[PDB]
Amino acid sequence: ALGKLQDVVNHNAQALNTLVKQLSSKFGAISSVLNDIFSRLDPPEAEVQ
Amino acid sequence: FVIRGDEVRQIAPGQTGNIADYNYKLPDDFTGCVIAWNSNKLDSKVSGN
Repeated sequence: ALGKLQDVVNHNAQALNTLVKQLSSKFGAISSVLNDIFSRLDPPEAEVQ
Repeated sequence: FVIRGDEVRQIAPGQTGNIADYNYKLPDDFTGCVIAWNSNKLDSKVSGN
């Protein structure tokens, strides 16, 4: 009965969960942790990943 | 300067070490050209170490 008031809540909760999910996901890089990049590469070539 | 050895690659934007740390250090930009060449024809003075 109350199903169109949960679709908006579920779509917003999904959008918020998907946005956080894309944080632990690197894009053609070493890892998805910023602290694991500066201390694992040289400063000059650090700002290419 | 008269730095010798494999530390020539250390003389560059970043890439720290033993030579490019406590003797001389280029910025993280270094807008220019690094010119190096062999000098084992005039610096062969062991006396003037």
